[PDB]
Amino acid sequence: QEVTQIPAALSVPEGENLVLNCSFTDSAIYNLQWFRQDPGKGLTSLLLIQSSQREQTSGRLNASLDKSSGRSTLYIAASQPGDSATYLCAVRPLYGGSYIPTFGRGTSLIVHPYIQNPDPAVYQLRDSKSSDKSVCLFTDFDSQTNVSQSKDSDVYITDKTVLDMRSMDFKSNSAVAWSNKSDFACANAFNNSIIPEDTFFPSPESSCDVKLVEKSFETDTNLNFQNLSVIGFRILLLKVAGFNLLMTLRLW
Amino acid sequence: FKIPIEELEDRVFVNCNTSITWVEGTVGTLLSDITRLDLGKRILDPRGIYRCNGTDIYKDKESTVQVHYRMCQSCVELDPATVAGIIVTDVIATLLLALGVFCF
Amino acid sequence: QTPYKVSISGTTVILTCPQYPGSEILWQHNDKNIGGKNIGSDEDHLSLKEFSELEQSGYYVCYPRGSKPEDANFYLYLRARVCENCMEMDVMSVATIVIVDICITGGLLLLVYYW
Amino acid sequence: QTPYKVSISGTTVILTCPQYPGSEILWQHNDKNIGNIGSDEDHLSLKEFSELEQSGYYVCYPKPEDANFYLYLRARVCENCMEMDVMSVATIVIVDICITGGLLLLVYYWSKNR
Amino acid sequence: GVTQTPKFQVLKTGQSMTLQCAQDMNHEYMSWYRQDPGMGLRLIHYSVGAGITDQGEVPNGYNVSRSTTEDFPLRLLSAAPSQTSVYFCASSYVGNTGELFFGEGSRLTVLEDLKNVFPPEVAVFEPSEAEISHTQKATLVCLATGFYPDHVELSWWVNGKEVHSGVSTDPQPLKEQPALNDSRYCLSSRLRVSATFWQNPRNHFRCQVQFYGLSENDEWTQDRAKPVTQIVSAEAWGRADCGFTSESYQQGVLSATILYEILLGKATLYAVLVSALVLMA
Amino acid sequence: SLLMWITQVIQRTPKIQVYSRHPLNCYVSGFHPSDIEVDLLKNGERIEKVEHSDLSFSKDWSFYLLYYKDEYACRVNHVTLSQPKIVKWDRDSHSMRYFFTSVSRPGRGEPRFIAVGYVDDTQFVRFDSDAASQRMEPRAPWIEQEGPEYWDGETRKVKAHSQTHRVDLGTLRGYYNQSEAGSHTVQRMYGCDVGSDWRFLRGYHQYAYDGKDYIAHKWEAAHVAEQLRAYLEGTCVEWLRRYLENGKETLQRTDAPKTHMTHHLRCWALSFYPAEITLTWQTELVETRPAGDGTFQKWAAVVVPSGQEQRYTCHVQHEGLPKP
Amino acid sequence: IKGNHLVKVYDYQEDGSVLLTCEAKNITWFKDGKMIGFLTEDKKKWNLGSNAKDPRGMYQCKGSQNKSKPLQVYYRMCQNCIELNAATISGFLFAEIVSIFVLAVGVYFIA
Amino acid sequence: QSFGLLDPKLCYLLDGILFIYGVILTAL
Amino acid sequence: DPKLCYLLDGILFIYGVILTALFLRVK
Ligand SMILES: *[C@@H]1O[C@H](CO)[C@@H](O[C@@H]2O[C@H](CO)[C@@H](O[C@@H]3O[C@H](CO)[C@@H](O)[C@H](O)[C@@H]3O)[C@H](O)[C@H]2NC(C)=O)[C@H](O)[C@H]1NC(C)=O
Ligand SMILES: CC(C)CCC[C@@H](C)[C@H]1CC[C@H]2[C@@H]3CC=C4C[C@@H](O)CC[C@]4(C)[C@H]3CC[C@]12C
Ligand SMILES: CC(C)CCC[C@@H](C)[C@H]1CC[C@H]2[C@@H]3CC=C4C[C@@H](O)CC[C@]4(C)[C@H]3CC[C@]12C
Ligand SMILES: *[C@@H]1O[C@H](CO)[C@@H](O)[C@H](O)[C@H]1NC(C)=O
Ligand SMILES: *[C@@H]1O[C@H](CO)[C@@H](O)[C@H](O)[C@H]1NC(C)=O
Ligand SMILES: *[C@@H]1O[C@H](CO)[C@@H](O)[C@H](O)[C@H]1NC(C)=O
Ligand SMILES: *[C@@H]1O[C@H](CO)[C@@H](O)[C@H](O)[C@H]1NC(C)=O
Ligand SMILES: *[C@@H]1O[C@H](CO)[C@@H](O)[C@H](O)[C@H]1NC(C)=O
Ligand SMILES: *[C@@H]1O[C@H](CO)[C@@H](O)[C@H](O)[C@H]1NC(C)=O
Ligand SMILES: *[C@@H]1O[C@H](CO)[C@@H](O)[C@H](O)[C@H]1NC(C)=O
Ligand SMILES: *[C@@H]1O[C@H](CO)[C@@H](O)[C@H](O)[C@H]1NC(C)=O
Repeated sequence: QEVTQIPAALSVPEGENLVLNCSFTDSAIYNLQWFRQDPGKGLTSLLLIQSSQREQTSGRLNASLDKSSGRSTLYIAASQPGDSATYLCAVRPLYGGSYIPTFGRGTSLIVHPYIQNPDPAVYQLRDSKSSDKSVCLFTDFDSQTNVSQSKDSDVYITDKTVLDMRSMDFKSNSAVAWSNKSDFACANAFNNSIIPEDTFFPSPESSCDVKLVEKSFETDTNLNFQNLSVIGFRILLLKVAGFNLLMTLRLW
Repeated sequence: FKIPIEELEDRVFVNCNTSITWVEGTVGTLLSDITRLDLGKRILDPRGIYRCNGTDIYKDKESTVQVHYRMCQSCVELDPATVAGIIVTDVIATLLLALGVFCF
Repeated sequence: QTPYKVSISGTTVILTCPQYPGSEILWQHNDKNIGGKNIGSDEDHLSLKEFSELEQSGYYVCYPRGSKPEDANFYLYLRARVCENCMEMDVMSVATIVIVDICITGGLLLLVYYW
Repeated sequence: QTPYKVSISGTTVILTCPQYPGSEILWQHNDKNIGNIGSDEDHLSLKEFSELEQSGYYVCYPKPEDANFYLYLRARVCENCMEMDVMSVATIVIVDICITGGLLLLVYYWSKNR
Repeated sequence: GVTQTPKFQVLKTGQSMTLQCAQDMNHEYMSWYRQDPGMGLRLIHYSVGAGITDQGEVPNGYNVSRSTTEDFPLRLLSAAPSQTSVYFCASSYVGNTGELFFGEGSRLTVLEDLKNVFPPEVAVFEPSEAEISHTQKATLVCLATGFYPDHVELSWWVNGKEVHSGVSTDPQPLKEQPALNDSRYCLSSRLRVSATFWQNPRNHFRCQVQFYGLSENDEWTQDRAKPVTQIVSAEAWGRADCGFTSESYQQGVLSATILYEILLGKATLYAVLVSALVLMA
Repeated sequence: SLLMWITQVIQRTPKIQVYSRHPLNCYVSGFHPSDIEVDLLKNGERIEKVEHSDLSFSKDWSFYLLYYKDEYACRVNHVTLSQPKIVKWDRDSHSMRYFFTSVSRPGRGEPRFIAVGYVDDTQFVRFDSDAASQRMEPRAPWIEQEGPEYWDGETRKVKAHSQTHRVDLGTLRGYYNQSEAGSHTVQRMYGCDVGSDWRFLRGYHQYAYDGKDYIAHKWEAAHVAEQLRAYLEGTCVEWLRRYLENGKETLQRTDAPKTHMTHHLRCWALSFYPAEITLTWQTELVETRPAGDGTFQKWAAVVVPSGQEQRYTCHVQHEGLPKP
Repeated sequence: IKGNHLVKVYDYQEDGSVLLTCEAKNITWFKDGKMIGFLTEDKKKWNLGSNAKDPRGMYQCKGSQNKSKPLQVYYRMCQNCIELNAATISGFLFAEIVSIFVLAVGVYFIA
Repeated sequence: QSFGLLDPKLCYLLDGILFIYGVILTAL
Repeated sequence: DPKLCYLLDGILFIYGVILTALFLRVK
């Protein structure tokens, strides 16, 4: 009749086992439901426990129900960053005719990724046309550091978010700060937030390597035909020049 | 038993729940996790046969997948009219050379 | 393991499935039956005419006939671009053609030289 | 029926609206009102054309929903760069032949005769 | 599954709007929930069989009606500013197992007036050269600012194909002027790509923002264009700006082509001489 | 107490009996589907206050209904009767069960649906879809001590049953490839039976399609077994003790039937409260018929040549009679 | 869509292909009002080859109704445009002068 | 790094012959 | 890359014509 979830707030490093608790006041029930919820995108069902079952299993997720004590516990093994969501516990009755479930308040869970090689840096993105805003990017910082809001209303500083490169299994943290401002320099944009001393403030001068650029070169078919026509024209010109030279020398 | 392969940013990856066994073909490279295989750049035409096991209900049944790519990075267009024109032009040039050396 | 056979020429694609002789073969592509006028089923071959990259790239499989589609465990993944009258010519081929052109010109020049 | 008439010179692009003669015309660009940009006497002149934000759907109307035509223009312009098809090749080689023969005759005459 | 429509909707106060819930697996239990931010998941009318409907905990201000076991309409006869919330349709069997099924949800916003709505402005910022030189990875940033309300979906596109990997989206937009009540939001998204892939001039990157605004039915009177539902995009080409690339090769080979045409023309012209001249000799 | 959680899923000729209860009732049995017309006749005119008890059926899926110088008659009309039949008149242990029937009316928006609850041989609840009450009406003399919330729960559960039966109506219509024009009926029966020491021994859950025994895959998956067994072994028996204790005055009262023998050889017994009775003649078996007050009567005969009716004896056996 | 205009363009692709998009039972394309393509149910997009050829023309699709409103497609890819910077004009002038110079010495000694 | 048959090794393949002719006349 | 091929062509051809002129000078 009343459902309470413990502890309504959870924040763990990646790869740590998780225990979540849901308790109900009335023990005469026939159901049990656990739902994930991302900030939007509705509810996704995770689990279903009957009145006849003590355990339920689904992949890396496990759950137990002790009806006599009126408790249910969910065990998450080897937490991944993809588990950051709110978890809801719901139950449905046995007598009454109403069939109306009683949802709990839910517990929010965040799992910070594990960065092998921290490398905090503050780059400055080049401004595009049709825009008067400047953008600085703070990236590749250790998951322990964490940013704050700006001291003034002109600088907008977003909150740090995780980013996943599937192509080469990279995990990173990012924050972006932008503004109109006349003197909005990335050297002092991150000034409410304490960031590591070894922060890489890249020099304003532009340095590049052409060897990296050569790696992205590739060919089309039309270019191939043009090159072939060039080689053929060179052959034809050589032939014509040869005959013409021989005749020229003949007149002598 | 569908062996899934992805095409992230101009590279082809073989994805599976378990280890990957290579049969004749492009070897590719293994990422940090053994379960995923990188087959190199898309336009380099990776061709080969790969094999993988199963999981859960699928455990155990083998599966093999043949990856074949044909990206025209070494092709040209030549309809019969164009090639005919090229050969006739070259042959008149060569007979021109012959007439020349005859005149000498 | 007997590999799948694929032939391509212009905008024509031929697929050969030598797992089982004596006909008894029919093809499935991205969970659709295919081969049962630009698509044809031959006793050991399938023929795709007017091939396209975008809509005709993916998985292809032989059952063979008399079995069920899910029984298969050997699949083909294919994507390929074609143009009207496109040939693969490698660099060595172009080198050889230039060399033989030079050689034949020199040969005729030598032939007329001692006329 | 009558198609859209374009004219590209350097960075400048000019369109035309053959339909709806006499009636005043307005233009659209990706279903938003448009009118560097100059519009008068049944034409649209885009100065300093840039490929990215000016390539797409255009319509000229005297509701543009049931307007009697649509154009999809995608063309980036190279300033001082001039397009050349086969007949441009013909003209340039032809003038080349003319000038080389004309300059050839003078040196022939100087070497010969005198 | 269970499908409910529409995904987003903006209502002037006093209008009427009927959300639709539908299913095909012939469930029997149907219900509507409204989820409030930081308050709870409260219940609205529920119906167990065709023709029978009962109240929940928030019945006032709502109609429901069930005549067909496949559909369930939830109608607001006179929308109120307090109706602003997110609605879910819960569908279930009776007695089979007890499993529930939820729809994707629908966002609603009720405004006193429709003047304050705006379409988003979208811009794309290219990666810095320093980041490429330091980590060999590039980061594009898309900004969607100055829109209201936040009925916005953001997406990335590469070569006409959607991208789902390497894309991070801010889950909460920022109010431009948080001090006071409603003000235009700002949203940011990031996309990271290996430096090799970005430095290819052929690759074309696009940021798309779909915005759900007024419909053609709603009257508009202001001088600015009526802010109807639309999609705003911003594009960028891959670019090296460092060394040799394909386009330089194309231009060079074509210039050489033209020069060889000129040269061959001259050579065959003078081949006319000493061949049409020695002939008469 | 109905089961809340509700897991989804030949023509018999009528037989007519006519009598007058005390020394006018027409009892029909073995007729299906329920589309019946029955009437009582011949005071030169029809009977005005014709009412019938609730529609139900025995273990054999077939129904049994009852209606209750001058000469009378009974007329019966059913699709199995090409001609409406007329019959003349001559004066000269414990168990709980729930029977649910739903009838498809082709064309009508709401198909017919009724539910009946029986203890021993007496009904205690009534619910009819076409009835204007639209609620589970008791109509019984020992159930009114309950509270209104009880009846609200019964109404809700019975409407759930109605919706389920409405659904599987079309479900089986699709299953057996039938048409919409035809009319079909679905029948369900469940219950549980206790003994002298008031504890569960047996339970029944049977389900038939239009009088064909169907089931007594989805279900297997649906984990129906444990919950159904718990309901049968659980809430029935507690509630059943409750109705038994609250219905003690009527339900168990043993009635001694009165016996008669006539020849003009018929041996007849009347007013035995439970249905179970036996008549022996040291032979045609007829079905037992009620008297309308809850007491029952039965009868059996032997036919003998003239003058030799004296050498047969009838013995009446019953749980409520000591010796035959 | 309501005001006809059923035909749309799908442009950005890995190759230079330009696609045209329009009942999935029979698709009849019209170029300048003449039959140019019959398309079956399986195939959906009408191809136009590489965009380097500057594909331009009238286009209209038809299914079961009275065709659709026309669409004019215009492209100008400067596959032939030349950046006439100082380097290229200097090279052209140098080539012209040296070619005519060798030509002139030849013809001079010929006479 | 996909040259295809745009490989610059092809170009000098022609220039190479212009080389050998050039060396024939030095021995004069 | 292609430019180097073209300038090498030009330089080597200039060398060739100079050598031919020399050979004709002492022919
Ligand atoms: C690799 O392992 C993963 C994780 O176990 C497998 O993904 C899951 O596979 C199961 C079947 O083994 C899917 O269950 C069924 O999928 C569909 C779609 O819902 C439907 O037939 C059923 O309703 C049922 O759910 C499950 O969806 C799927 N999960 C995901 C996230 O894809 C995967 O199949 C394994 N792959 C291989 C190649 O063995
Ligand atoms: C436009 C370009 C390709 C034309 C140049 C190619 C031909 C015509 C050139 C290249 C080399 C030239 C020769 C080089 C050297 C000499 C020796 C001189 O004492 C007389 C002219 C003569 C014999 C030249 C004749 C013209 C010639 C054969
Ligand atoms: C080489 C033979 C055939 C004729 C001799 C003429 C010489 C002077 C000509 C012929 C080919 C010419 C080159 C052809 C192509 C280009 C590319 C252009 O962007 C700059 C000039 C440049 C680099 C030319 C330089 C001059 C050149 C080498
Ligand atoms: C959850 O309940 C179990 C019951 O034994 C208890 O041991 C455990 O500590 C609880 N967990 C939390 C996080 O309260
Ligand atoms: C789930 O947890 C219970 C309690 O610890 C344990 O007994 C059970 O084995 C777990 N499930 C699996 C599949 O290991
Ligand atoms: C990160 O935030 C947490 C939460 O309060 C705080 O304890 C911690 O100090 C912050 N990180 C740093 C580096 O200060
Ligand atoms: C700065 O950009 C913001 C963004 O809207 C704008 O409000 C402001 O007027 C701009 N200009 C100045 C000079 O502040
Ligand atoms: C960040 O710089 C601003 C601008 O100079 C300054 O006010 C502020 O004090 C700096 N940060 C801290 C933590 O002092
Ligand atoms: C795959 O399964 C087979 C048995 O079916 C087993 O012999 C083999 O070792 C397995 N391979 C892996 C990599 O697990
Ligand atoms: C609900 O709608 C019905 C008709 O569908 C209408 O009569 C009724 O007034 C509405 N609700 C209330 C609470 O009035
Ligand atoms: C219509 O489709 C049929 C079946 O594919 C085909 O044979 C016929 O030629 C098509 N007709 C037209 C006019 O496209």
